[PDB]
Amino acid sequence: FRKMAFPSGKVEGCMVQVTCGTTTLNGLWLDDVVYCPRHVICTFEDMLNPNYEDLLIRKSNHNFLVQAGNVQLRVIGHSMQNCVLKLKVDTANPKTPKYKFVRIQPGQTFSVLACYNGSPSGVYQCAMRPNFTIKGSFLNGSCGSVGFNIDYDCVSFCYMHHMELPTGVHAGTDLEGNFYGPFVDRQTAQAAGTDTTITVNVLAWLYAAVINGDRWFLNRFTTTLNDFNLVAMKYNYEPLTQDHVDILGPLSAQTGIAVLDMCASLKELLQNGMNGRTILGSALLEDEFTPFDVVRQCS
Amino acid sequence: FRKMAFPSGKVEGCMVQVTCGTTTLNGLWLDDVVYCPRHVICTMLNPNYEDLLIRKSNHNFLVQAGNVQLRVIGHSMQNCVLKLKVDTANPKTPKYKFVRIQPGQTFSVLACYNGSPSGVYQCAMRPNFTIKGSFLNGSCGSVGFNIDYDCVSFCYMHHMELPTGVHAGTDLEGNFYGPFVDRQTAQAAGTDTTITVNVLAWLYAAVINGDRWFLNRFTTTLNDFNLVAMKYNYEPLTQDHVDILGPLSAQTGIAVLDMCASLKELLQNGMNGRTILGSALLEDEFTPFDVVRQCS
Ligand SMILES: COc1cccc2[nH]c(C(=O)N[C@@H](CC(C)C)C(=O)N[C@@H](C[C@@H]3CCNC3=O)C(=O)COP(=O)(O)O)cc12
Ligand SMILES: COc1cccc2[nH]c(C(=O)N[C@@H](CC(C)C)C(=O)N[C@@H](C[C@@H]3CCNC3=O)C(=O)COP(=O)(O)O)cc12
Repeated sequence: FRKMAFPSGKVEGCMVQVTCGTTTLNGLWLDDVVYCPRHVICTFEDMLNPNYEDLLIRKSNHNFLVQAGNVQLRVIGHSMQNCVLKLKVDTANPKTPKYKFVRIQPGQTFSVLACYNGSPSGVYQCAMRPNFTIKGSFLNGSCGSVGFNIDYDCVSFCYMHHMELPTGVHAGTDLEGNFYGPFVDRQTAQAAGTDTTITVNVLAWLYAAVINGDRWFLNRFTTTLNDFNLVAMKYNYEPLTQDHVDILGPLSAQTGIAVLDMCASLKELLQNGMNGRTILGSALLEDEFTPFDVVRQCS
Repeated sequence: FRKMAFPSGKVEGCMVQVTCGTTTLNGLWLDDVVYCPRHVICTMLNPNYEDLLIRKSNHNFLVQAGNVQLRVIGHSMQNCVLKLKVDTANPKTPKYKFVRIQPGQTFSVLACYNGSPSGVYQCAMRPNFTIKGSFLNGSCGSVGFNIDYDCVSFCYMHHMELPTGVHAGTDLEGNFYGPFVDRQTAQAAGTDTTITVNVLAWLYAAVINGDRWFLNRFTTTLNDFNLVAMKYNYEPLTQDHVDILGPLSAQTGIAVLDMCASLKELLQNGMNGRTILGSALLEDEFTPFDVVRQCS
């Protein structure tokens, strides 16, 4: 059981380079529109307080250079949707997959395709933290990289990358250009709210560990939903809902460990620590696997 | 630092399925050859692969890209891989090479089932020539690779899950990594060791990021370090390992043998609760290339 990303080939065919003035970043080319962060239209004098509609009215179509590989695509239009710039081009992307734009919930996971100068560099799995950051791996020039999920040939795009907080975590928007979290596309040091641990995911991951032959953390005891939630809130864990209990159903069905039985195991791990033992190789409780992630991989 | 795979699209375009009788596995379609594990021809406790392949003709092999059949016009065996010549050159063939990697080297795995990609993740080849994968029935023939300047270097084809749950396989010339054989038998790997060259890379990563309390005023010979490292279940360093630490050594200004003396102190003295890049455990699945990848 490993942190597994989706195959990224359908996304790689959509990545292009967008340049305006001195600024270069990555864009997503679907059919005849290129999506990229709007701060590509920006110079130094506005980065503390850019009036984006005012900056965009002053740009022409020819101010935008879009490159797909060596080929240049001609911009025939432009518009802005929140923090995302939409550049209409005169060529459809023939590699456009079946796709949707989705806004994910905190605790859900997605694959990031890290790109630089329109060229894909790496792929890895991330979770939308409860404080709406993601713990990613992004360097200078990674803006416009996208995160996505795949099911039955449909790519659901959920994240476009915009910024790295002083603490090294990352922030961005959905593909309608709305930030996850309280962040803003201005050149300032921004702080996130206090993060918490994704409780339903830690439980899913404990179930994955039992599916893969590890049981040392289980115990004889059980707890009520509310008593577990009291202890979990004490340790800055998100609350566990009956919907989460339902969603864990299949995994408890497979292993024959009732959800509130596994909650008792987690409560002991939280109150006692792991004592140097490891679960699935980790010395830390892992919260970036969803129930679906576990099921889809283990079977 | 993340475990980060290479983008998989150039390899996705080369995955097909190969069926013999009712056994289906993954194959790799490059130009007009499809490579796959030879045990696709098996019905297994100790196959006579030479004798089994004599009873097989071109028309016993069903090669499909999706649901499109590619006609087999030739077949041969090279070690534990089957090579099927097909009548169509793969138009998505990337620039490619077959390479045999060394313990410690990392690569991306594209886990496939029935010729269809399922996921991608990074693996490290352990000193006992196993990898810590995520593979189910139907995954044999999935490949591992590195991508460098759009050239895909294929280094791994998947064959086997050991009783302990780790995995074993061949290079693309069909030679197993490790002492394993492609039989339906419980095989045990040798006792594993810590990948020293990669721990050193990780210490360099820490230094690059300002975390350098562990550096000291001593140095060591390679031989002295290796004899001590073996006593702590660490792999000995080779000349090639010292060479691939060069770029990180130059960037930090810390000599490789100086960094070996620093690690030697960590092994004999432990961590003392202090952390290195956030943890009390030393990480051994990032190569020097992985480190400069994620730092620059
Ligand atoms: C005083 O200000 C600060 C103080 C303290 C921390 C700070 N952090 C940021 C920030 O992150 N700012 C965004 C731009 C604003 C307009 C949203 C940015 O820099 N995004 C990067 C990706 C980033 C770059 C490194 N790792 C990434 O993930 C692009 O890729 C586009 O930038 P470039 O095209 O390369 O100029 C500003 C800032
Ligand atoms: C009694 O013997 C044993 C005892 C204890 C442990 C054992 N382990 C194996 C083994 O590994 N056997 C190979 C076949 C031989 C000929 C090499 C195999 O099963 N490979 C899988 C991938 C595997 C499947 C699950 N996870 C994987 O990694 C394929 O994919 C091809 O087989 P399939 O037709 O697709 O099922 C035999 C064995």
